[PDB]
Amino acid sequence: NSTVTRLIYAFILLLSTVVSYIMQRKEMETYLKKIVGYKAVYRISFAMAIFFFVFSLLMFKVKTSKDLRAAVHNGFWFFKIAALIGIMVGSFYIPGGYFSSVWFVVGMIGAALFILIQLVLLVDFAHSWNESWVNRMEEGNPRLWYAALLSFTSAFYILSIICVGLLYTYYTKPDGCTENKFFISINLILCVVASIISIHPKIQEHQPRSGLLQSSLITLYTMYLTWSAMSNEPDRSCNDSDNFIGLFVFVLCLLYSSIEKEGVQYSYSLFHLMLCLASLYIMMTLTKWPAVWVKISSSWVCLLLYVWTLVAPLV
Amino acid sequence: FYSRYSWYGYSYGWSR
Repeated sequence: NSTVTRLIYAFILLLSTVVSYIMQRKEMETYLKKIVGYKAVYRISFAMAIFFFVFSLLMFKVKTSKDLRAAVHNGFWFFKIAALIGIMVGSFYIPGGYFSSVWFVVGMIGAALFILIQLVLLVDFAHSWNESWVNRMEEGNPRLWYAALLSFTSAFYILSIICVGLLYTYYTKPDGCTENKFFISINLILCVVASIISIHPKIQEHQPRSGLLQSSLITLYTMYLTWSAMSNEPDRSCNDSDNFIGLFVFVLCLLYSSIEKEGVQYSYSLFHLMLCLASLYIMMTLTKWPAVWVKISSSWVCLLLYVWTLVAPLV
Repeated sequence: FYSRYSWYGYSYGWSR
């Protein structure tokens, strides 16, 4: 029931997302002008955030399924969609201009928080994957599973190295763009440490199922984040598929995260709040130095989270 | 059992 409802909400969220994306097409521009695509997407995202936030607050402190709030959580879909459409229509009725920039800042904030929570989910996913795979290797034919892990981890490292080489070739030059070099080098050194720190005998003694596979996954994600970071730099002299890949990891993370009378198996309110932050992130992704700072800070906090998740239990 | 400090982590399958 919990998983089914979470998947329902994820599916409707993705439906709203694809709606927003299709509005942006130049074909739809003439129809909208009868009341461009960027403004329509802004309105849709604002409606998404507003209604998701109000449901989140409504489901605050859900204690039991007998409470009508949980029953609504399990149903009343017609009412949900009606509220969605109603707020969507109201979204346009707000005047634009400065409020647009206010919502732009709000969306930056939400995207930052969402990338934080998404990386938390990603590290949890990698830990679980590694644990299950190593257990299976221990039980059955050790050699086959071992070769599997080795191959996948080495392939992920290979992809990381080759993409970093592409970054060297394209986004950096000896005559300038020293900031790009600095970002590349700092990310490389931190991720290399994250790899090395996975091999500390004390760490393994405190984290029996830690391994290189999750380290490689985190490194690759970080390199992707870096590529997106300079991808959005307005300066073409220094500077789409990155955005599509971001949406793909969005879908993956949301699906995995989605994957009663006595107590709630999960915080419904915090679930709705994460959905809202996801909507805000979608807004931003569909669209200057501040963005670069946001992305690099996201990379830094990601690697900080990795170090924390590896060390804190020892503390 | 004889666990070890292998790449994938802490286990004894290779030396069970």
